[PDB]
Amino acid sequence: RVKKLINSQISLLIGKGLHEFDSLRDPEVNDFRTKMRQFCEEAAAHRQQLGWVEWLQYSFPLQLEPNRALLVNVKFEGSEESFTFQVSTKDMPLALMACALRKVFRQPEEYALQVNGRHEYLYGNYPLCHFQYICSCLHSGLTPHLTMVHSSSILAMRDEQSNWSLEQPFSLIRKVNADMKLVVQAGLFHGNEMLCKTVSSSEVCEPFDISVCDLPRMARLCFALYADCPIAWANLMLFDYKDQLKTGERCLYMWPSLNPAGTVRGNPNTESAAALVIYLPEVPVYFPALEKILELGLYEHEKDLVWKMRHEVQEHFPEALARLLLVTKWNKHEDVAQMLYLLCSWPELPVLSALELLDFSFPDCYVGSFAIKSLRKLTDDELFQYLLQLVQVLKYESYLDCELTKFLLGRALANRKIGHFLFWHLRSEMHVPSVALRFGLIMEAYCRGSTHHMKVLMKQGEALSKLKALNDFVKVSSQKTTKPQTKEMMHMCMRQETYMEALSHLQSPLDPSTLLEEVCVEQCTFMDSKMKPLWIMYSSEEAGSAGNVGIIFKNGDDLRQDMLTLQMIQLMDVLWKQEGLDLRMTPYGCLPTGDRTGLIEVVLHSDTIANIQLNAAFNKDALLNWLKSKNPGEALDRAIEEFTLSCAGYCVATYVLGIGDRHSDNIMIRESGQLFHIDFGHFLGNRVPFILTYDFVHVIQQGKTNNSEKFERFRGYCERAYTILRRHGLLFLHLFALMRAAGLPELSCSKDIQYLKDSLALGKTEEEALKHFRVKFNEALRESW
Ligand SMILES: COc1ncc(-c2ccc3ncnc(-c4cccc(C(=O)N5CCN(C(C)=O)CC5)c4)c3c2)cc1C#N
Repeated sequence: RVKKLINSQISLLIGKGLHEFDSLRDPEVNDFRTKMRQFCEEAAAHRQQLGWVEWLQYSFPLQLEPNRALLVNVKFEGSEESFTFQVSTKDMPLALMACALRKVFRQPEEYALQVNGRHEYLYGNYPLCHFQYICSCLHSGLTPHLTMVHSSSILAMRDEQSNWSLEQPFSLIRKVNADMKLVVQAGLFHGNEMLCKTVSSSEVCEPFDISVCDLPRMARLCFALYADCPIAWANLMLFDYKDQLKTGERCLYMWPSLNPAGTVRGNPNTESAAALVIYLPEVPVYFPALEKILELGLYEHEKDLVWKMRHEVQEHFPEALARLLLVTKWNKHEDVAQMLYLLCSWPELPVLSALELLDFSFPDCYVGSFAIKSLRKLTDDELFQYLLQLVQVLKYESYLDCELTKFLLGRALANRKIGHFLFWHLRSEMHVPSVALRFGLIMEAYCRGSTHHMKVLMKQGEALSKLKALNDFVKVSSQKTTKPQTKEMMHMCMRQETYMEALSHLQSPLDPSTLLEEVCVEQCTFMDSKMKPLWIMYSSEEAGSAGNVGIIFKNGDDLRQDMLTLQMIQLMDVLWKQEGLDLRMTPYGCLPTGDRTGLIEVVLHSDTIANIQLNAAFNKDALLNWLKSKNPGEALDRAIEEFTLSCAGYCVATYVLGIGDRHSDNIMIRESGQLFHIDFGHFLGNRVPFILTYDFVHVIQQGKTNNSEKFERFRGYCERAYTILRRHGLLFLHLFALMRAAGLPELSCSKDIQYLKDSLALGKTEEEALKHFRVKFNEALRESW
C-alpha cells in the first residue's frame, strides 16, 4: 500500500511513468530493473547503519581547497546566544570546538561545526584554512558563522532519512520518404574501425568478408537508407545481453538522418518512423567464456612491431595499453584472445590513462571493465569533476546492465552530492528519445536506494515546474506591456499559495549545500534577453548574509555548452591552484534540468562592463573609477590585483577553449575586482586569437599610460597559467574526446578536438610553445587600438 505512493512519486520525479517499462515486456529492461534494485536497496541498508561521522561524509561531503588570526562566531543548536573566538588559520576544527565547549553555564569529539543556514559542515583533521568556507570568508573579509551540532542531532537526521567455431561467411526483407531509388548500405563495426568491407544493397520508391567465429563480442551491424539523399540510419548488436548470437528476423525502427557511434536500441516512435526488416541466420550459439578465451591466449610496420613486443608492452611499458589496443586485429578471433590474455595480467593504470580507455575507440567489454577497475581509485572530488563526461559515455554503451552504470550508481549512493548531480544529468536528457529509456531506468534504481533524497529532488522538480509556468507568463506578458507592469504581474503570481510553497524551503539544484529558504518576491524580476530569463532572489534568517543567494531560470536555450565551458574553466582553476596559482576565478554554477531549461548561479555584487562604461573625464577611466568607489583607500591595490589575476585567467581560458564573440555585455566584474565571463555560446573557433582589451589593460596599469612593471606581471600570469594547462593538455583532450558522445553541434568531429591540440600546442616543446604564445600575446597587445 505504501509502495504505490513511492512508485507514483518516482514516475513524477523521473519524468516517465513506470508502467511504460513493463509495457515493453523486454527481458533486458526487466532483468536490469530486478538486479539494479537489489544492488541499490543493499546500499540503502549499509547507509542506515553508518556512524555519525560517516553519515556526515555521505550527506554533507567536505568542501576542501585543492599562522594567521581569524575571528569566528560559534553558535549552539537550540540557543540564540553566540560567542566570537580568536582562532588561527592553522588551527583544526576540534580546537575551535573545545573553545565553544569551554565558553558560562556550570567532549569536543562528539560535535561537528555546521556552516550557518547551509548544508555544509566543518569536521576532520584539516586546518581551518583548508576548508572552502573559512578560506572564502578570509578573501571576502566576512566573519565565519558556525553551529555546534551534537552527535545525537546528526544521528537523528540519519533516522529521519530512513528507507562457437564456425567458418561460415557472415550474411534484407515501410514508412520511407518517396522520390529516385532506395539502397541500404551495411557494415560490421567494432567502435570506430570496420571489421570488413561495407556491403550495400541493389539500387525504386515501401520497399560480408568476415567469418562468424571471427566476429568480436561487441560487434555492430550499421545500416543506412540512402536515395546522394540520406533518409535514415539503424544499429544493432549481433550478440544479445545474455551473451548469445542473434538468430531470426528483426524489425529495426530507424532513426532520422553508416553511423557507428549511434545507439544500438530502436526508435521509440513506432508509428511515425521507417522500419527495416533483416534476416539474421540460423547457426543455440553463445560467445566463448573468459575460461575458454584465456585457454587460447602509427605506420604499418610500426603497428606490426607493437604487436610483436606485446608481451614486453605488458612488462616494460604498461601505460602503452591503448596504443596496443588500437593495433590489435578485432576482425580475427585468434588475435583478440592473445590481447585479452594480456589484459587479465595487466596491472592497474592511473586515472588519466583509464579516462582514455572509456572512449568509443575501445568498445570491448573486457577493455571497458579494465578502465572501471582503474577508475575505482578516483576521489569523490575527481569523480565529480569528470561526472559530466562519465554520464555522456553511457550513450556509447551497448547493454542496459553495464560496469559504468554499476560504478556511477554505487558512488552516487555513497555520496549525496555525487547522487544529486547524477540525478540532474540523467533527468535533463529525458526529452531526448535515444537516452530516455536508459536514463529513466538508472534514476528509478537510484530512487529505490534513496527514498529520502527522492523527496528532496521532488521538491526541486516542483520549484522548476512553477518556474516554467511563471516564465511562460513572463514571455507572453513582456511582448504586451511595460516592464514594471510585467514585474508586478509576476510578483502577484509568485505570491499565490501554490507558488510560495513550491518556490520556498528547498535545496539548490546548482548546490545541494545551498538552501533556498525564503523567496524574496519583491527583489524577483526577469532579464531583458530574448528568452526573458528569471532573476529569483532568496534569503535565510539562520544564515544572515550567507543565505542571501540567487538563481537564474532560463527556458528556450541549450545550456550544455555553457555547463561544459564553465566546468573546464573550473578544472583550469583547480590545476592552477594545485601549482600554487590562484587566478581568482568565478566559476559560477550552470546546470541544465530539462528541455532547453536550466539554472544559472547568481554572482552577487557584480555588474557588466557595458553598464559600467555607459555610466569620468574619459571613457577609459570608467572601469577604474567604479573600482575606486567599490574599493576606497588602501583596498584599491588589492582590487587591481584581483582584476589582474582574473583577467589573466579569463584571457587564457577563452584562448585555449577558442571562445569568441566576447564583448562588453558578456563580461562582468565583481566589486572585489574579480573579472569573469558569461554566456559561452561559441567555443573551439566556431581560429580565435589571444585578446587584450585596452579597457582592462588601463586597469592592470593602475591608470598610468606606460606601466611596464604592472603589465608585465600580467604577461607572467598568462604565461604561467598557459604552461600549467599545457602539462595537463592530455586531461582536457581525453575529457573533450569522451564529450563527443553528447552530440554538441560545436563538438562533433576530429577538427573541433584538433583545435584544443593547436591552442595548447601539444606537439611543440615547452620552450617553443611559450614563444608561439609570446607572438600571439604581443599580436593581441598591438590589436588593442
Ligand atoms: C546561460 O547564459 C547565462 N550565463 C550567465 C549568466 C549570469 C550569471 C551570473 C550573473 N550574476 C550577476 N548578474 C548577472 C547578470 C548579467 C547581465 C544582466 C543581468 C540583469 O538582467 N540584471 C537585472 C536584474 N538585476 C537586479 C539587481 O535586479 C541584476 C542585473 C544580470 C549574471 C548573469 C546568465 C545567463 C542567462 N540567461
